[PDB]
Amino acid sequence: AIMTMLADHAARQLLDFSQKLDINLLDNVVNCLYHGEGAQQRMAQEVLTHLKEHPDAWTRVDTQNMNTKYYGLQILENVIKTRWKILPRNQCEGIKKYVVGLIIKTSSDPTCVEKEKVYIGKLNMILVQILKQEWPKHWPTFISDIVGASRTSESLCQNNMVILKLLSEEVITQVKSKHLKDSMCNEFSQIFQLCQFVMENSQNAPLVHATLETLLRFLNWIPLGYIFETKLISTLIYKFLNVPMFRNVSLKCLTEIAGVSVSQYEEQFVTLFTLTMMQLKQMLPLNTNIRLAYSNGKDDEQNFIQNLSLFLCTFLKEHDQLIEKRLNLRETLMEALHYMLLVSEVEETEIFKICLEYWNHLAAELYRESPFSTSASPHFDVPPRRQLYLPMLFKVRLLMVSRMAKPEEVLVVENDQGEVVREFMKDTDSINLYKNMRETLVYLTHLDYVDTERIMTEKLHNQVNGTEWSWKNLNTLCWAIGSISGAMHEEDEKRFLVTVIKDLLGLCEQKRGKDNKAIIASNIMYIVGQYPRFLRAHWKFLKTVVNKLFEFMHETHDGVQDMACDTFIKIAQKCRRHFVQVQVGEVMPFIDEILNNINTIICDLQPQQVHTFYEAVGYMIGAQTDQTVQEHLIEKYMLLPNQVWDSILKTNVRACKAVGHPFVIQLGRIYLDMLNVYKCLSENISAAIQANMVTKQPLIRSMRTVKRETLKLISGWVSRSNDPQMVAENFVPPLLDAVLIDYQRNVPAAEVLSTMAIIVNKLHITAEIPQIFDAVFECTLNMINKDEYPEHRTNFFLLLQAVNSHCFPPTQFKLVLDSIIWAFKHTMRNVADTGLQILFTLLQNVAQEEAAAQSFYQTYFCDILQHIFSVVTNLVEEGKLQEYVANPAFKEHLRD
Repeated sequence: AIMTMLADHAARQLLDFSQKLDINLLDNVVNCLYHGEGAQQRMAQEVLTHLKEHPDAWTRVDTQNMNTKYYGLQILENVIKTRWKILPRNQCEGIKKYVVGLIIKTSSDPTCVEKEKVYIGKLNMILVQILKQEWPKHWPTFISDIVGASRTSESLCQNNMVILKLLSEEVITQVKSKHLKDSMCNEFSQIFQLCQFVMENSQNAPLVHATLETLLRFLNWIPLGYIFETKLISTLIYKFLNVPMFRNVSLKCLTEIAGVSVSQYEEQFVTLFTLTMMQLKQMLPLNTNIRLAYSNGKDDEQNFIQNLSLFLCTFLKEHDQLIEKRLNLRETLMEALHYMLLVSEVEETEIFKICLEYWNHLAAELYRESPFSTSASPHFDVPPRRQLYLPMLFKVRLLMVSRMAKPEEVLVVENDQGEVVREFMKDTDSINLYKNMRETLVYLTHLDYVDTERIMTEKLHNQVNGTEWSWKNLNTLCWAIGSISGAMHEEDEKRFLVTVIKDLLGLCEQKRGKDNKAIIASNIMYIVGQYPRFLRAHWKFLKTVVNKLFEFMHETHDGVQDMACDTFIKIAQKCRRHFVQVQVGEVMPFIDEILNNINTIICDLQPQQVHTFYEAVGYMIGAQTDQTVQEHLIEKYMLLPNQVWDSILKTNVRACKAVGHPFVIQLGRIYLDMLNVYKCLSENISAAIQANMVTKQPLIRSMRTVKRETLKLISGWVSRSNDPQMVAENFVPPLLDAVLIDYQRNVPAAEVLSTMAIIVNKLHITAEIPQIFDAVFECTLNMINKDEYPEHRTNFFLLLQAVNSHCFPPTQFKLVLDSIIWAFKHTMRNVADTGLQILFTLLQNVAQEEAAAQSFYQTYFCDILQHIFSVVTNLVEEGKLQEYVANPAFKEHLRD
């Protein structure tokens, strides 16, 4: 292992001696690749060599040559970003000239193509990294320079097309970009002219591909005169559309042309459409099934189709009106529409959203034209716009129904082998797919609910029959109905919906096994959830449904019950008014029936699934008034868990936030005991520390948790209450002795402050200020104004904020203001902006009164200005400073 030392000592000396040798450099970079230890040691050596300085790199390139090319290019590229601002502009521009020269040299060589242009690519990247920082205020002529230098050779020009592409990659706002266009237009016209030359004169395919690429990218910015006033359109139509080599890069261009807003040019757009169709019908046959061809379609073959959709969407969205207008064009537009409908059948994530993007718009427009549905047979005046697309609308309804995605609501998914199970690989992409299809289908359903009804009914009969019955085949349909929620009118919606429900129940009756039952239950649940307006119309129907839910929460197959609880909440939320009352069909209230059958239902559910259930029931019972009756019902509701408390609290506060304000009937009977025992626990803790780090003990935390959960409960009820009159006079007074004195009696080591901050918004807090801002103020700043305690900082400032804003001894006030100013000096946002608001309302309070209008000016006003002065970066002028300070428009003046 002696040679290792020699090799190690060899490399270190050559770097600091300013004399570089090529062969020795070559040996090492190969050694690292072909050795184990060599890799690590030589890499460390490489960062060590890179740290020094560049000077050797360029002359290393000047004089193996490809690996060290990657190396030296790493050197240069890295040193550039670092010292581009440090170095003088002329020297770095010298390095730039060196880069340009190297580029021209190596691109002008034929062997570069045999070198496969990796070195060319990296070199280009260097040029990019330089150009990125240089361009704005160093090279105003760069454009014209490359344009000029591309007029001699092929390799040069095409490599400069690559450069222009990369420049388009390294070049926010509408207006500023429009100023960009107007400022750069003069320099753009040349860039268009070059490509204009190459497209008409060249023979080289690899050059032309890059040319149409870069012209595609730059098209958006190049002036309109060079586009529609020339033969560029016709040129792209006849010459570069037919040829396969360009078939998928040409289309894009045309798409980009369609996206231009018609101003002075109208006809040329019609010509564009007519000719694009004329050539597309030849390129692709009308009879051809797009889906199958796309399936067997190669990597290149797909881009043509995706671009077909992209083009058709992009053009129609802008000028479909212009095409409609003429009578001749009407047929061609029908044909093109047929094409798009065909392309809309490709089973792929991207293309679907691409053509859907059209479908949406289409439905939208002719819906905003005529909101009313066409016919109901159970006389002209047909909407003009509708008339045109008329025999092509029903196809979209037939299509949209059968193809929509899984809702965010349901949790049922089939695996490729055919297994049913819930899964949540959930990205908002598919969800937005869902919602967009939903909106579209509603737009289309508003055009004729009759056709929609028939379309769904037919497939439903085919499903009851069993013909072509697969879980997916029903899933799609049910999801489709669940998106029609509120499309048809009441009297029709009933008549249509009842059939769907009955046949659905029958379909659940026929199907056997858990594999079917899970799917059917899922579909039926979602399809029920979306129709509260129907269920509130018919009582016994709703009864049947909710009973089917309760019966479905007895299911063993995972995912189903968890969904059924969600559906239950979704029904409770909107049908809260139909549950309590005694209905015409049933003598006993449904809630009353539930409260005694709950024990058998909730045994199969998960605990988390039970909490939601309790919240739902609470939302049901919280709807009734009827004076004492609902209170009695609440008593019955909570009588089971609450009874064992007198002779856990988490579920209690769950029910508290769930039911709402009318929690007083249960809150009151257990209220005083809480204070009575809390008064003892507080003394337990305080005496525990007084005779001893006890806060670290488990028992003390366990005793303080009670103290917290007691306060948070009052926080909840008061936050959700609507009777300040009762709160302020009844529940508020029993806090002075039990809570306020507790903070004083308890040790600093052992949520009390942040809780009382809320009631200020609700209630009457002024008369308690001397009691509140006493024990928990001056003796607490010793814990929070010393620098510490991330919890307390999100509490006190809020209380001070509310108290200072809602209703406006000195020793207790100074320390307040000093705290306000202390707020925006932090690094935490929630402890900073608070003081901004508090101070903003502070100066806006004492300035509106009569008595203390000058006591805040002379004593504090000029003494506060000095503090805010350091955090920045009308009272003196109005006679309610210019020397003391020096010794929207106002914001821009200070920031500048």
